[PDB]
Amino acid sequence: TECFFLQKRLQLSVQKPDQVIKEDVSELRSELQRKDALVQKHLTKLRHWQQVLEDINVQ
Amino acid sequence: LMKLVSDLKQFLILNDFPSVNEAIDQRNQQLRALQEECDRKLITLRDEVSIDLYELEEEYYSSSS
Repeated sequence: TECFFLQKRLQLSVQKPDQVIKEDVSELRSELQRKDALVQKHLTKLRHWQQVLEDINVQ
Repeated sequence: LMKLVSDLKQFLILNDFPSVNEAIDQRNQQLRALQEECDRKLITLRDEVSIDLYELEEEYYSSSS
């Protein structure tokens, strides 16, 4: 079944690369969204830790 | 004379020869607690930073086009 799916993939790529281009664009968009979300989470955690250090360094 | 004698007595008993050296121990305990809290905070910060760094590496190294 896997080989049948891969043969279908070959025939589709040689018959219609626009679908492959659209899929690549969608994957790139999803990767960009995931990277932005991870960066936002890291920034939130870093700001929380910065406030924690500023409140704890009162000595 | 009484005022000067009291002043000299307070002078000699304040820091000249006061057998009470426990103030140094109290300062030791205070500073040690402070530096222990600082070390614990730094350790928690580095642990969180390492977790985030690994989660970020997993997405950076495995994505290129």
